[PDB]
Amino acid sequence: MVQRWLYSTNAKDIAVLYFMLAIFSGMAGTAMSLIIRLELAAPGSQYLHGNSQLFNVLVVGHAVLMIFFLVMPALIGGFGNYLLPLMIGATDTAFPRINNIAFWVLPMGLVCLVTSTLVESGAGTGWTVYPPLSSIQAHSGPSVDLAIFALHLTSISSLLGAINFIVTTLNMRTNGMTMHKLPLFVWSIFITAFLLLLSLPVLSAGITMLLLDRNFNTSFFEVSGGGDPILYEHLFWFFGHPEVYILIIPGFGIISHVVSTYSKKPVFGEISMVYAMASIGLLGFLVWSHHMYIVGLDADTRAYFTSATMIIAIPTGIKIFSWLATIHGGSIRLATPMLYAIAFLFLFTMGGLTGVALANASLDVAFHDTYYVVGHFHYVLSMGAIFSLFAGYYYWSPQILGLNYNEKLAQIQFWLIFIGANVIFFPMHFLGINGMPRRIPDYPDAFAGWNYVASIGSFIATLSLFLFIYILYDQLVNGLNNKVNNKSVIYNKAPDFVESNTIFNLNTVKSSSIEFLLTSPPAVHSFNTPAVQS
Amino acid sequence: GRIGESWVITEGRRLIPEIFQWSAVLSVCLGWPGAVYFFSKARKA
Amino acid sequence: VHFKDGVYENIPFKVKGRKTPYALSHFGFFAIGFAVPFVACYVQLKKSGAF
Amino acid sequence: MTHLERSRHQQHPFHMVMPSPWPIVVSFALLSLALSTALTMHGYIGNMNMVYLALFVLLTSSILWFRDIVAEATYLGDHTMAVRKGINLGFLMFVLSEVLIFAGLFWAYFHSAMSPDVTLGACWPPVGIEAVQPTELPLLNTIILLSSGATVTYSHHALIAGNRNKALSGLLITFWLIVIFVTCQYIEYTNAAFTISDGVYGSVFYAGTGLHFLHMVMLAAMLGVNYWRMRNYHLTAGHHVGYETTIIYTHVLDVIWLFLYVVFYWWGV
Amino acid sequence: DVPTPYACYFQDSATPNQEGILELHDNIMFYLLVILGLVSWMLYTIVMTYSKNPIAYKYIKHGQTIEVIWTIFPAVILLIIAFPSFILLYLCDEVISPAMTIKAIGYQWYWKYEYSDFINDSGETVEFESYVIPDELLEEGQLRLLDTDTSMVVPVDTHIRFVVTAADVIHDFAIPSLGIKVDATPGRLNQVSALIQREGVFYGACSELCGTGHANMPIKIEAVSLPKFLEWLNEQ
Amino acid sequence: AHDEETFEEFTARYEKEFDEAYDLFEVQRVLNNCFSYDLVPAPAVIEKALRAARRVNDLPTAIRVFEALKYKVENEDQYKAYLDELKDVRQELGVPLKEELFPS
Amino acid sequence: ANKVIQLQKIFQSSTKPLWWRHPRSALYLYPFYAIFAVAVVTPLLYIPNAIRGIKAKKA
Amino acid sequence: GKGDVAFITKGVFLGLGISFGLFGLVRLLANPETPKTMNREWQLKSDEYLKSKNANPWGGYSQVQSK
Amino acid sequence: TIAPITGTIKRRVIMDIVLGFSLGGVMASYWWWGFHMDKINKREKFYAELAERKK
Ligand code: HEA
Ligand code: HEA
Ligand code: CUA
Ligand SMILES: [Cu+2]
Ligand SMILES: [Mg+2]
Repeated sequence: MVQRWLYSTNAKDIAVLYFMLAIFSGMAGTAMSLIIRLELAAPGSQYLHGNSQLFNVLVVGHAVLMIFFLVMPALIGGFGNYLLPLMIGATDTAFPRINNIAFWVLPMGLVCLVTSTLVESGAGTGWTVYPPLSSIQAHSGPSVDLAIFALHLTSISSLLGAINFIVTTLNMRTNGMTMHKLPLFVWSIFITAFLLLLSLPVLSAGITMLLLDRNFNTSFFEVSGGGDPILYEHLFWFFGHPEVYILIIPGFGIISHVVSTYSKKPVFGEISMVYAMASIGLLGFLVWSHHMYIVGLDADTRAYFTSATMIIAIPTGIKIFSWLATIHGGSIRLATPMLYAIAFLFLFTMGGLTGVALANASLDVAFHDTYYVVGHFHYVLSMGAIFSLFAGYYYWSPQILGLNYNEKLAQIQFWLIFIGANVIFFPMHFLGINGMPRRIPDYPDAFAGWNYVASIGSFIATLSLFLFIYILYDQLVNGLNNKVNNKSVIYNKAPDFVESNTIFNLNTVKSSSIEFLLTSPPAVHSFNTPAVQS
Repeated sequence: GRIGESWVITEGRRLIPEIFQWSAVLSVCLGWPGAVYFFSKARKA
Repeated sequence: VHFKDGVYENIPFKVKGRKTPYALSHFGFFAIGFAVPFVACYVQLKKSGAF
Repeated sequence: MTHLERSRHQQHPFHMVMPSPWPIVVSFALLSLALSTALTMHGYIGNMNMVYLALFVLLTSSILWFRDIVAEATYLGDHTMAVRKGINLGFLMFVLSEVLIFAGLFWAYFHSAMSPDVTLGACWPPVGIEAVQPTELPLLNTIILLSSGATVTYSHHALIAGNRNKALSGLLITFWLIVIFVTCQYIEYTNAAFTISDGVYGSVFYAGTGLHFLHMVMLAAMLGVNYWRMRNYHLTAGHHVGYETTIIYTHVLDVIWLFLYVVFYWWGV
Repeated sequence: DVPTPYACYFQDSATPNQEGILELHDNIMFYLLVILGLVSWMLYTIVMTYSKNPIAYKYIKHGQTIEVIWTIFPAVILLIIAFPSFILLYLCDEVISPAMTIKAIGYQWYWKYEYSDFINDSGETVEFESYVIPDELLEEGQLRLLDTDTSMVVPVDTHIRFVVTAADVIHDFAIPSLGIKVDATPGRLNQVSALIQREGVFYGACSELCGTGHANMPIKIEAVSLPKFLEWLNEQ
Repeated sequence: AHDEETFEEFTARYEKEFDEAYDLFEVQRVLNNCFSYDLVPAPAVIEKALRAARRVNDLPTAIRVFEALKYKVENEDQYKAYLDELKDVRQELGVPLKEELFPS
Repeated sequence: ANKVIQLQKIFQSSTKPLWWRHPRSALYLYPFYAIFAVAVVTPLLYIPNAIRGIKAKKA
Repeated sequence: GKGDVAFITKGVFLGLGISFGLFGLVRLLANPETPKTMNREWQLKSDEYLKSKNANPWGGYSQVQSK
Repeated sequence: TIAPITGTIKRRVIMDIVLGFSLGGVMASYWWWGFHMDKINKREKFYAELAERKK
C-alpha cells in the first residue's frame, strides 16, 4: 500500500490526496476565519488580548492558506487530476511524476507556512505581502521568509500541474475529440493551465526579489538606496488578478456542467461560451492595476484601466446570460448540486455588480482598502469558487467515491451555508460605505452593529461546515445503505416523460461526457482500449 | 391563440401572482438589515 | 501490477475492517486541522503576554 | 497479424509509468532546503554546512530521477512518437515559463531605469557608478554564443546525417565554448566597480545577468549529459528528443542573452 | 463627517469631489439595480416555473438574434456607466491655482503635519506630531480610537493641495468625508486637492497596513473659518 | 439542419418517422423527440403516433400521449377542441384518458 | 561502448523495480539513502530551537 | 418525498438555533470589562460634542447604540 | 379545424424580458428618485440655509 499512496504515479490516486489536503487546509483556514470574526465581534480587545501582530498573522494565514491550499488544490489539482484524463479518454495524464511532485510539494509549503506563524512573533502583512512592511528594518525575523517559501512551493506545484494539464489535453485525447469538441470543464482547465504558466513566473520573480532584498542586501524595493515599493505592487498584481481568474474559471466549467445535466438541456451556445471564457483568459492580463488606483498613477493610465476592466466585465455577463438561457425551458430537478448551481448565479452576479462599482478608477478612491472590497471578493471568491466546489463534490463524488450521500442533510447543509454566509458578507458593504478600513484588529466603536451581525453569521457558516464533515462521515460509513434504504437520490438524470421505467432501465445514464459511464469507483485501468467518438 | 382564452389573460394569470412573491423573496433577501436595525437600540427601542 | 479495485480500495482510509471505530480517525483528522490555528494562537500568546 | 499477439501490448501509444520514488524524495529535499536556507539566513544554525548538504541531496535526487528517465526512455523503450511530441511540447511550455521570469526581471530594470528616482541623481546609470562598457568583454561573450549556436546546429545536422566524428566534434567544442563563456563571465564579475548591494543599478543588473549565468551553467550540465549519452551510443538518428530539447534551450538562451545584453550594456549606460 | 452606528450610506459631503463621488455612485447603482432586478427575476421565474415542467426543450441550443442583443446590451450600459466617470477622474486631478499647501508626512503609528506657507510671522514652518489619545486617558466624551490630542486644522473656502509621503512602511492618508484617499509611499510625494465647504470636524483613518499600530493611527481635521485659522496659525 | 423547420416539413418528417418504428424504444424515443420541440403537433401527427403505438401493442404510451399533450397546450379550450378531433380514433382504439381513469 | 542491447536484454528481463535493476546500482542508492535520511531529518531538531528563539553560538 | 421539505426546514431552523446558542455561550467567556466609552452616559457627551461642531448636519449624527 | 399552435417559448421569453426590464427599472427608479433625491434635497436645503445664515 506504500507504493499505491506514496509513489503512486496514477492520476486517480493523486486527486484523492489533493482532496484530503484540501479539506484539511480548508478546515484550518475556516478556523482562522472563525477566530478573526470572533475577535472582531465587538469593540475593545476581545479573546486575543491586545496583540495586533497576532491578528495580522491570523489574517495572512486565513487568506493565504484558504487561497493557495484549499481553492487552488480542490479546483485545479484534485478536480483536474481526476477528471481531465477521464473526460478526453486518456488512460491517465502525461508526465505522471510531475503531477505527483506537484501534490507532494503542496503540503511542505503547508508545513513551512504553519511553522512560519510561530517563529519571532510572525509574518503579518496580509496575503499581498508588501514592502517596506516586509523588509528587514520594519519586520525582522525568519517568519516571512518561510511564509514566502510556502508561496514558492505552491507556485512550483501549480506550474507543474499546469504544464501537465496543457500537454495531457493537447496530445492524449481520444479517437474523435477534435480541437473544439471537448466538454467545457476540459476547456476551463485548459485555459486556467495556460494562465498559470503565463502569470505565476512574474509572481515568483517578484517574491524572490522580495526575499533577496530582505536577506541578500539588494535594493529592489528598499527605497533609501534607489528602489521603489511601487514596482512590487506592479509585479504582484500582474499575477494577482490572473490568480483569481485562475481560481474562478474552473468554477465556471463545473457550474456549466451541472446546469447542463440537471436541466436536461445542452448549454446555450457552447462555442460562444468557450470563446467568452478564452477571451476572459487572454484579457485578464491587461487589467492588472485595477488594485492600484490610489498609489499615484496618472489619470490617463487610470482612464485606460477603468476602460479595460469593463470589457473584462462583459463576457462574464454573456456567460451568465447563457446560463439563464440553458436553465430556461428545462425540466429542473432540484437536487443538492443544482441548488448550489442556482445559488452561485445570484451570489456571483451580486459580487460582480459591486465589482464593477469598484472598477471605476473615479470611484475606487472612496472604496480602497475598505470592507466594501471584502464584501466584493468574499462574494466572488468564497461563494463563487466554493459553491462551485460544493456543486462539484455533491455532483461527482457518488461517481468517484462510489458511496451515495444523505440527501436531506445535504439540503440543510446548503441552506445553512447559504443563509449563514449571506448574513456575513452583506453587512460588509455597509461597513465599507460607512468608512471602515481593512486589517484593523478592531475599530472606532461607531459601526458596532454590523460586525456583531457578521459574527453571529460566521458561526452559522462554521456549523454548516461541521455538518458537511458529518455528511462526509455518513457517506463513508453508510454508502451502500444509502444506495439501498431510500435515503438518497440515485439517478441524477431523471427519466423523461413518455419513457417507461422498464425503458429507463435500458439506458440508465443519459450523459454527454465520459465520467458518468465509468462504474462507481472506476477501474485503475479504465480505458484499456480507446473510447471512440464521431 | 386563435380559439381559447387569449394569451394575454392566460399568461397574466400565470405571472401576476408571481410578481408579488418575487418582491417578497427579494425584500427578504436584501431587506433583513432593516429587520435587524428595527429591534436594536439605535432606533430608540 | 494493477492494484485491485473495489468500493473501499480507492481511499487511504481503511473503513470496514478495523480495530478502532472510524469516527476516531475521521474526526481526529479535522480536530488537528481545526486546532492548528489554536495552537498557533497559544504559542503566540505565551510569547508576548499572558495565556 | 494475430489478435492473440496484438492484445499482448499497450493498446494505446501513451506512457504508463511504474510507481517511482522520485517525487517524494526530491520534495522532501526541497522542503529541507527551503527550511534550512530560511533558518541559516538569521544565524539560527552555525554554518552553511546544512544548506550545502540540502542543496547536494536535491542535486543527487534529481540526477537519479534523470537516470531513471534515460533508462526508461532508451532501455525499456516506451518513448514512441506520441510520447515524444508530448515531452517536446512540455519542454516548450517550460521554457516559455522561464522567459517570463526573464521578462519580469526586464520589467524591473525598465521601471527603475526609464523613470529614475531622485536619489540616483536622476540619471541612468547613477552618479559615481562606473558602468560596464559594452565593447570589451561583452562583445566576446556575445559572439561566443553565436559561434556556439552554429556549431551545435551543425552537430545536430551531422547527427541526423550519419557521421559520428563530426556530430561529436561539434558537441565537444560547443561544451568547451560555453564553459569558456562561463569562465570569462566570472572574470567579468570578479573585477567590476559595483556590487549587488551598490544601488538599484547593481541590484537589477546582477539579478538579470546572474539568472542568465545560472541558466547557462545548467545548460552546460545538460550538454555534458547529452555528450556522455552520445558517446555511449544512446542517441539514435531519429529518436533524439533529449538533444533537440537542449538545442531549443540553447538557441532561446542565446536570443534572451542578446536581449539582456543590448538593454543591459548599450541602452542602460 | 463622523461614522454613525447602523448606517448604510456614505459619510456625508464636504468637498465637490465627494459630492461628485456620491452622485456618481448613485448613478452607477441606479444603472446596476435594473440588471440585478432582471437577473433575480429571470432566476426566480425560471426556477419556479420550469421545476414543475415535465419535458425539456432540448432542441433549443442557439439563436443569433437574442445572443447579439444580450452581448450588445452590457456594452451599451457600460458605455453609459463609463461616460461620467471619465469626467470625474479628469476633474478630480485638476489642481489649478490652490491657495495654501500642507505636508502630512506619516511615521510609524502617528502622523506629522506641517505648514510652511510663510505667513506665520514668527518666521518658521510650523509642525506638530499628531499622536492618538490612548484609550484610558479619554475624558467623558471623546470618540474612541479616532480622536486626536493635536488636530490638523484647515480653512474653509480655499483650495488646499496637500502632498503626502512617509518615512517608513506605506501608509495612506484617507478621509472618507472629504473624499480624499492617497497612499503615502516613502519614496514619492503625492498631492491631492480639497475645497472644504463647511466648518466642522472630519475624521479618517490609516487605510494601508502599517504593522502593529495600524488601528492606533487616526486623522482628525477641524475646518474653521479663515480669520480663526489666521489667528490659530499666528498664535501656534 | 440548423435552418428552421416549417410546420408542413415538421409534420411530414415526423409522420415518416412514426411510420418506420418497430420496437417500443423507437416509438417512445420518436414520441419524446416530437413532444420536446417548441410547438404542439397537429392531430395528423398524433393519430399516427397512436397507430404506431398500436403496432407495438402496448397501452400506456397511448395514454401518456394525451397527458403529455394536456401538459403541452396553453389552456383547456384548446384541449377540448383538440380531443373532439381525435374522438373516434380514441373510440375504436379504446384508449382512456387520465382524469376519468384516476378520479382525484 | 555499444553496450546498449546487453543493457536492454538485462533491463527487460527482471522483476526488480527500475531504480534497482542495474548491476552497479547498489553503489548509487545506499549512500543516497543514508545522506538523504540525515539531510531531511536534521532541520526538524533545529526548528524547536528556533521556536524557542535561542539563536546559534556563533562568534 | 413525503414531508421531507418539513424535515429540511426543521433542520435549518434547528441549525440556526444551535449556532445562536453556541455563539452565545462562546460570547460569554470573552472579556469581563468593556471599553469605558460604550455605555449611553459616554455617548450622550460624545454626540453633544458633535452637535457643538455640527458634524453630519443633514444625515445621522447621534451615537447611542447601548442599553 | 385546428390551427397550428406554434411559438410559445418565444412569446414567453419576449414577454418575460420586457417585464424584467420594467421591474428592474421601477426598482432602480424608486432608488434614484426616492433615495438619491431625498439626500440631494436635504443637502441643498442645508447649503441654502447655510449660505443664507452667513448672509
Ligand atoms: C479563498 C478565499 C477566501 C474565503 C472563502 C474567505 C472566507 C472567510 N473569511 Fe476571508 N479573506 C480572504 C480570503 C477568503 N476568505 C482574503 C484574500 C482576505 C484579505 C486579507 C488581507 O488583505 O489582509 C480576507 C480577509 C478576511 C476578513 C476581512 C478582515 C480584514 O482584512 O480586515 C474577514 C473578516 O470577517 C475574514 C474571515 C472569513 C470568514 C469568517 C470566512 C468564512 O466564509 C469561512 C467559511 C467558509 C466555508 C465554510 C467554505 C467551506 C469550506 C470547506 C473546507 C469546504 C470543503 C469543500 C471542498 C474541498 C469541495 N477574511
Ligand atoms: C476570484 C477573483 C476575482 C474575480 C473574478 C473578481 C471580479 C471583479 N472584480 Fe475584484 N477583487 C479580487 C478578486 C476578484 N475580483 C481580490 C482578491 C480583491 C482584493 C485585493 C486586495 O487585497 O486589495 C478584489 C477587489 C477588487 C478591486 C480592487 C479595489 C481596491 O482594492 O481598491 C477591483 C478594481 O477594479 C475589483 C473589480 C472587479 C470587477 C470589475 C470584476 C468582474 O470580473 C466581475 C464580472 C461580473 C459581473 C460584471 C457581473 C455579471 C454580469 C452581468 C450581470 C451583466 C451586466 C453587467 C454589467 C453591464 C457590468 N474587485
Ligand atoms: Cu499608517 Cu496604517
Ligand atoms: Cu483583480
Ligand atoms: Mg491597498
